[PDB]
Amino acid sequence: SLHMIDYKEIEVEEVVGRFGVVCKAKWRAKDVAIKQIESESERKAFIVELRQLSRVNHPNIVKLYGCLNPVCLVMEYAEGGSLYNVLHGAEPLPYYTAAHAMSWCLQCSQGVAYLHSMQPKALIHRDLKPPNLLLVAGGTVLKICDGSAAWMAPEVFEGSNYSEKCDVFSWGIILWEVITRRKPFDEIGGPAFRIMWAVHNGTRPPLIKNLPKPIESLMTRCWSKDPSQRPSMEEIVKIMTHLMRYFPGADEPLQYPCQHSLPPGEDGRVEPYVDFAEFYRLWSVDHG
Ligand SMILES: */C=C/C(=O)Nc1ccccc1Oc1nc(Nc2ccc(N3CCN(C)CC3)cc2)ncc1Cl
Repeated sequence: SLHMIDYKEIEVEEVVGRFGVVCKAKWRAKDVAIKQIESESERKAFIVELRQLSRVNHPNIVKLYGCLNPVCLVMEYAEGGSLYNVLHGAEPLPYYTAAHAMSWCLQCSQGVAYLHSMQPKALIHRDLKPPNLLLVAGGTVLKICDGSAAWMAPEVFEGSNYSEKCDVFSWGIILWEVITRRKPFDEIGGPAFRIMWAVHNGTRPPLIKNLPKPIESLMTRCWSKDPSQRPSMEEIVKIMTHLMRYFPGADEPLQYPCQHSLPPGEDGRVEPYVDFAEFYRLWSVDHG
């Protein structure tokens, strides 16, 4: 169910970054992101990617508009950049709230669950990380697309036959990342294998001061060593959906500046970046 575009319609603008190269473009009075081919050697790689980018259609997944000469791909241009850039990119960094953090994660679990539910075979993302999570609509709508050791389940680089529960591990790490606005395992550093060794040994990001026990529970379950003890994405979506009742305001665009500074990890427990005062407030009104 694809679409063809005269490569003469594509108004190739400038490059944006990088498999292949990605260039901002225009096409039918809209902004568009195109993914050129780098050499003949990548002909086959582009193929498998387009077999699944047609099957897939979901709000929280990058839309493929539709062309092939030279091998190209026509996708929607997320003006907001990567979530990684929002969290840790070049200053000025935008200010965001606890509701933004939860909405981003909710929207991500929604997109992954659609892939896990794909027929006939469940499509596994295998590389869930903020660099691959793009933002649109003032940074309020997250969308998925295609040094990952920080977000990698310990059974993946273990070579074991893995499943879709490795994305659940990634999601868990991402939830800790938007709440703390910290790069996971930035203290370890070194080459990737030094993080792989740490996570494989059981190391996890530190716990968050004054984190709601429901959120702490879900986060830790998602990054259990035993994949079968991690919840399904369907379960994550459900839980995140019902928690949003206590996180209003995910619709407000990111527009306010932020001079963000990072306290060191004093005593194995880190301070969150977002504020949960409004959550404990709304929660007590329903309970007590
Ligand atoms: C979809 C997976 C993926 O890898 N996306 C992606 C990552 C990095 C670069 C390009 C990519 O592609 C797309 N990019 C966009 N939109 C976009 C806008 C701006 C930026 N910049 C601006 C600032 N610099 C410093 C860094 C990032 C990146 C991306 N939209 C769609 C797609 Cl497919």
